[PDB]
Amino acid sequence: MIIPVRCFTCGKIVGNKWEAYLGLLQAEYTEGDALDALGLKRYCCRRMLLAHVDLIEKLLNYAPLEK
Amino acid sequence: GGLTCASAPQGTLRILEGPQQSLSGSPLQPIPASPPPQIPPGLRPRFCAFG
Ligand SMILES: [Zn+2]
Repeated sequence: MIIPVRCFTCGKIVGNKWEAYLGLLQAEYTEGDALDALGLKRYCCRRMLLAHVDLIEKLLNYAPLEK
Repeated sequence: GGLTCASAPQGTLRILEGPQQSLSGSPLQPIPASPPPQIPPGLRPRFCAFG
């Protein structure tokens, strides 16, 4: 839904790296290079951001007040 | 117009359309096989051991 605060396996803070990851991928990096530029060295950290499906932007199209 | 009974017929002609086979009988045109998975180029060791 929303980016997890910590990695599940080790407790590395990964929640502050989602917008940086999207800005690196829009700047035409490879996903492996974009995960290197964030310092995600263990693949436990690296699947937390690689495989994240961000359902909150789809879930906020139904935003109620529309005002 | 007496409409007498005539004799028995000799045979039978039968007209029907024939299909065209200049197209078929050609070498077959199958769907091309999808490639087997090939390793991507530019794979490097990204993880270096700590310390
Ligand atoms: Zn981790």
